[PDB]
Amino acid sequence: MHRTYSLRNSRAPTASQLQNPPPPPSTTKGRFFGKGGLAYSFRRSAAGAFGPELSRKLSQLVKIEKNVLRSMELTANERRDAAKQLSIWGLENDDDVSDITDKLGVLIYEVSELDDQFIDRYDQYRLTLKSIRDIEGSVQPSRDRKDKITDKIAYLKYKDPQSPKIEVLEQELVRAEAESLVAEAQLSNITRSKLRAAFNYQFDSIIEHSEKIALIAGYGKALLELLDDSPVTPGETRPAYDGYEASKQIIIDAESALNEWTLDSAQVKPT
Amino acid sequence: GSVQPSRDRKDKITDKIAYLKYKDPQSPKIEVLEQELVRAEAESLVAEAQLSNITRSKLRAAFNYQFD
Amino acid sequence: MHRTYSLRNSRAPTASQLQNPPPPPSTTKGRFFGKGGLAYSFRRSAAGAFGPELSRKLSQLVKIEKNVLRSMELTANERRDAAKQLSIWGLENDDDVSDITDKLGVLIYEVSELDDQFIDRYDQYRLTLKSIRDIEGSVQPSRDRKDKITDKIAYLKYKDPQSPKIEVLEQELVRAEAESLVAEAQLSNITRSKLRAAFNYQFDSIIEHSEKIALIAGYGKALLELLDDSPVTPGETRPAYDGYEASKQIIIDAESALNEWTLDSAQVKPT
Repeated sequence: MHRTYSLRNSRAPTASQLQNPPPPPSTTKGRFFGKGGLAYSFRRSAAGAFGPELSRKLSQLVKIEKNVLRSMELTANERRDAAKQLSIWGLENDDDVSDITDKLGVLIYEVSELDDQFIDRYDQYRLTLKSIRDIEGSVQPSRDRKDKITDKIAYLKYKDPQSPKIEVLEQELVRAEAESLVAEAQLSNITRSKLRAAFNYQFDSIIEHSEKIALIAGYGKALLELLDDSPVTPGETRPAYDGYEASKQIIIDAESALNEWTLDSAQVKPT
Repeated sequence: GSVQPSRDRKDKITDKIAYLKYKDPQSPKIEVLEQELVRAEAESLVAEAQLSNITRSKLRAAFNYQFD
Repeated sequence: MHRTYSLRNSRAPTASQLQNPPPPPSTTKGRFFGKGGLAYSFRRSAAGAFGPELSRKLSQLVKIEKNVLRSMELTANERRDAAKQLSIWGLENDDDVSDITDKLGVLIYEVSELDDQFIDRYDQYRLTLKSIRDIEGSVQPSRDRKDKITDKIAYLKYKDPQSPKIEVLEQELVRAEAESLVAEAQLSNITRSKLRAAFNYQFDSIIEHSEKIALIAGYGKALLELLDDSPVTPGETRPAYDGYEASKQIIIDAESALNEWTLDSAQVKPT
């Protein structure tokens, strides 16, 4: 988060924000529950009511992550349709305009397919989170039994300190305690391992997607440079278009670079 | 008789693990069930040890009292 | 109290009062019962009517202390809101003014959170007072029984000095007296211990809060020094503001000093 020490819900402008004023807030921000509907909210609340207490939060996280994946795939499909129909509109235009919008449509198609691949990786990470949820929520009943048996032992001791069940219940409490402390140890180990692996995978997918999208954007801007933005004076003829070969090579190079990209090929250097 | 259900749970869980492995060796429940089997086994072998100890002590004391 | 030997409800001016004339009395002193309402007064009176006689005063003290804590938390929340909305007003002003009022708002926010911490300590001290009230008010019925039994013994002796109940009642009076004198001894011991511990805790919290607030005030005055109070002549332009970094370091140092403060770090030296 970028907030400086102030009560303001506004952050100090960065270098990009200093370069130009930020655009006004989106006009599509309507008034609603802030999420669109209620069925997924009911699912989330059910995850927050019925599940075991100590696993309830992680089950809710898994459900919300599934919602995020659903929304991401839906918006990727919608972006694909938008690119297709944008190029459809650009078909009946100037030949230069038609070619430029067609190539932009292909680039957005690549962006959509890369989004789909990142979505598959994101679902793999979500499955890992589901696995850690499962193991930890199945290790919870050990401590549940420990708490129940210690409460029963306290109640029996208060009611009848000389009851014969005291010794056997004490052995059982010891046994659940040996079952439980070291189970906590194993749970911590597996939680650390699974969390580290899943988040490393997720961040590798994130950086790969970001770098591929950045390369696509750079190639698209270089190809936009090809577009002739010089206006033609009223009443004049249309100059001939000869950018088929240049955009031809540009899209060829974009595909070649996308094939060539590797995890080590990432040029992002954190400091 | 109260230490018996520990081995009962161990046998039930090992049967369930064998059945799950036969039905689906790649099922996600295999790992958690294996941890639970380990846990019941750590619960059970040393419980057998303690049971042997307490059985020896109680039997010796009771029979010494009876014979006296 | 600062009153000198005079009938005046006025005290000799101190060095601070000698430096400048005291401000006139507050204009918000309205006419009312002097406390605002009646429900808490009813609670206090109920504490002063229904409870055991010798514990009634301490129960009243606990109730009044709860009232004080309620008022303190309410005024801390109101001060927090005042700081927030003051900085809100200062948002639409000069950039120097905006920054200075924002940092002052953060400082008052720190004052409010320190007040909340002191309030928690004060409630711990109030709970200790409640504990001493409980033990002493539960030891009162021993002396109550002693007084009742001695009155009964006197009445029986007057009515029938040869009654057979005289001897058994005398043994019971002896027994309550052995129950009561040494109970007074134990009550004195526990009262001394609890009072000393609770008041030491309260005064430690008081001095910690005072020192932290004093450091905040000193840093705030040093930061007010940063403000450019030089007026600009009519019709002129606004000089550029460059105090972001200086206030940046000032608030950083204030936070560092607040972290560094310890009980032994207090620089107040009573003589």
